[PDB]
Amino acid sequence: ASAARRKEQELERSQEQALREKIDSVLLPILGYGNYTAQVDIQMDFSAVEQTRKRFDPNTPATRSEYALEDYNVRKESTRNFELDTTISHERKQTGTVARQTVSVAIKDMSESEINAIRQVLIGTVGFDQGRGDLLNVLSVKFA
Amino acid sequence: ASAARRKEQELERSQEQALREKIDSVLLPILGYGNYTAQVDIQMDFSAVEQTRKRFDPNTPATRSEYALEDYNVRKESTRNFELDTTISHERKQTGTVARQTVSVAIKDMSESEINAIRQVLIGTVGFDQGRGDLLNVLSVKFA
Amino acid sequence: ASAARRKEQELERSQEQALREKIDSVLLPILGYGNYTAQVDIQMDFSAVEQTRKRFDPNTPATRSEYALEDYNVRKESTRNFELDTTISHERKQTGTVARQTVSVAIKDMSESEINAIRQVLIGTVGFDQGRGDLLNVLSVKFA
Amino acid sequence: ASAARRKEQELERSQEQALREKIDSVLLPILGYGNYTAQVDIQMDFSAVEQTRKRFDPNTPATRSEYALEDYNVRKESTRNFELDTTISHERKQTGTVARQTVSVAIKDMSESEINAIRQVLIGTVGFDQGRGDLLNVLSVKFA
Amino acid sequence: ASAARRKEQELERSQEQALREKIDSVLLPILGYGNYTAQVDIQMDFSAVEQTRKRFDPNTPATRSEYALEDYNVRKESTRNFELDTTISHERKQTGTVARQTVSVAIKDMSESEINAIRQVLIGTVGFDQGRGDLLNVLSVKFA
Amino acid sequence: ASAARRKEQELERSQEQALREKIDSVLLPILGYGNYTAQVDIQMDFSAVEQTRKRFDPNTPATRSEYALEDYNVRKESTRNFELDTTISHERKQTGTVARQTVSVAIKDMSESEINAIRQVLIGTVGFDQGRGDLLNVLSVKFA
Repeated sequence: ASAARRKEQELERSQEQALREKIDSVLLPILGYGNYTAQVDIQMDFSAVEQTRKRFDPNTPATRSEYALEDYNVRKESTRNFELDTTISHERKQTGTVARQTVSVAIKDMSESEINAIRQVLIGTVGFDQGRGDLLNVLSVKFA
Repeated sequence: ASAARRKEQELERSQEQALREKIDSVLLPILGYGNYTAQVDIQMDFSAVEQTRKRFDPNTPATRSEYALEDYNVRKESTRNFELDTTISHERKQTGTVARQTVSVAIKDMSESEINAIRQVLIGTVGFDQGRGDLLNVLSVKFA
Repeated sequence: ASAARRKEQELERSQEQALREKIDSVLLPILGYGNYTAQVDIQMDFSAVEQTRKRFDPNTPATRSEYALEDYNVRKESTRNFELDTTISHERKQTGTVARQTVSVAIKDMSESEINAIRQVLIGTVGFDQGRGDLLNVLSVKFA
Repeated sequence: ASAARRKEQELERSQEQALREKIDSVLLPILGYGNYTAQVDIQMDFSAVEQTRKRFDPNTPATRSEYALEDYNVRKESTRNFELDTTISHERKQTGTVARQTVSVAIKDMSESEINAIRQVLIGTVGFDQGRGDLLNVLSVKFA
Repeated sequence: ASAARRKEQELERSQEQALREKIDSVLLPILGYGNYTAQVDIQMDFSAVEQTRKRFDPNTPATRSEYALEDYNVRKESTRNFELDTTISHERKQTGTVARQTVSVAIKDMSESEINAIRQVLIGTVGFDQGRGDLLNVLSVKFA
Repeated sequence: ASAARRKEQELERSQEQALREKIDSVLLPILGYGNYTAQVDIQMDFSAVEQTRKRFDPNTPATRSEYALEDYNVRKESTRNFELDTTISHERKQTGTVARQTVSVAIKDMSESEINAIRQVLIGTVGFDQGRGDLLNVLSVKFA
């Protein structure tokens, strides 16, 4: 029960560790050893979702049987059968999708252009996405 | 029964410990050894939620059988059958989701800008989220 | 029967002990050894709640079969069948949720600002929440 | 039968003992050894309560089948079926809840402010609650 | 359960490693050792989708049986049967499709034409596709 | 499950390797050793598609039985049966079809005619096809 849950926790940590390497592999040759520091956080969910969809197309009907009666003298009778396009889809979702991610970078003292360029580099280095509400902050402060 | 519950408690502590490392890895090189102190708290729940949804689309009907009678002289009769889009979803929730989290940081004596910058760094260092009603306080006081 | 109940009691004590460490880890470097004292209390419940909800959506009906008769000369007849969205939820609550918590801190002799700042630090150190009717008091008295 | 009941008695005593330590851990460094005395009492109950609730929502009805007849010439007929939201809850109460608690403190000879402050400290030290009709008295008398 | 999931994670890393070789095999002979740095990220999904389609062609009907009655004096009666073209398709999707990919390249200090040419080379070196919302950034910054 | 999927990945790499030989076998004797560099990418899918078609020919009917009645005095009655051409097709698709492919070639420094001729040679050397949205870029840049 709770034995497996702890394992899940460890997995999250692993993800963070991976990120903590990648940012280390890019900022080190450009900024320098001891002139920067950063940390990351990854939050995920472990739900279990299944979906079954069964759709129809009402705009394309096909007739199979038809009966009509038009007895004037005004008796009018009609009986028709139809066949429709059916689509069935069954989907199972993954377990462990990343929900949110936060990255913070502090640089020892910079102009606006340099910070913007470093942020642009980190955009591809990390993979920031605005759809998931991700967070990425880069700034320069005085060390001590 | 109660033997497993205690384990859950330990898990919470582990989470706090993790945070107590991350804040230590960022504030130490910028502020300095012995010039800061902080503690965290994490509160979670261990419920068990299952959901089953079965939705329909009323705006897209598809006809299958149709019978009509229009006997004037004004007898009018109609009988129709319909087919609708059906969606079935089954979801199971996780056990151990984080509900609230509190972070407090005290700095030995600072200007407003420095405190704001440190708070901004901690925002990404911890992962503060306003949706869950999280709490983060950073301030400077005189030590003794 | 009563053998397990005693165990529950011990668990509560453990919680208090944890708090008695955290307040010790924050107030000690700022106030000093022998200049403060504090105690905490945690009260919980051990009920067992299960819930089953079965909800409907009346504003979105979907028709399945329809029969109508409009014989003028004013005979009017109608018979319709409907399909509705059904949601089923099954929830099981935890055992051992914290209900109330009280914290009291006495400081050896202070200005209002210092007490307010210490209270603000303790807010994040402990995790005071007004929703549960929690209690936190910090004051300064003359020792002997 | 009566063998277990005695055990329950012992449990109550344990509770009192715990309180007799906590008040000892707070009043001793501020008041001094031999300048105070206190005793506590805890009264509980050992009932066994089970509850089963089955609630409905009358303000949100959902129609399933409907038949109508409107034969003028004024024959009016209607027959409708409804579906309602159902909630089922099953609860089991704890055994050993604290009902009332009394605390009495006597201090060797004090001003009103000092007594008020000591009472405020004891409020958080013990956890006095007015909902349960708890009792807490602190006063100063001449010893002999 | 969770044992296989971790394997999936490793697979993603492998993909990135492959890319980290290819960019190394192209930029090295043109730019030079120690004058560039780059990192990549690949995000995928592990769903399980099955589809079943059953289509009809209403514009091409074929008659099988036909009955007609044209009794003048105006009794008109008709009854026809039809045969239609039926197409049945069953599809199963893959597991592990690439969703998004980010590439970032920094070059030590360049004119616009050189950067454009390097980007064009990397377009074929990596396989950037705008349909999936892929990201590729190449820029020049001052190293330190 | 995931053990076979990895194998699929390896297969893709093999394809690329093959291409990396063919371009090496053509450009080397014409351009020269160390005056060019190139890389390729191949993306495929591993779906599983089955199709069943059942077609009719409505323009060529064949009569089998016929009954007619032409009682004047104007009773007219007809009843005919038909036989139609039926075609049944069952198809199973391959697994591992190439979807897209990208080729990039950089030549050390050229006139437009030479680049056009090299592109024309590579067209047959690789097999560029515009139907699949393939990509082939050849350009000349200054090396370093």
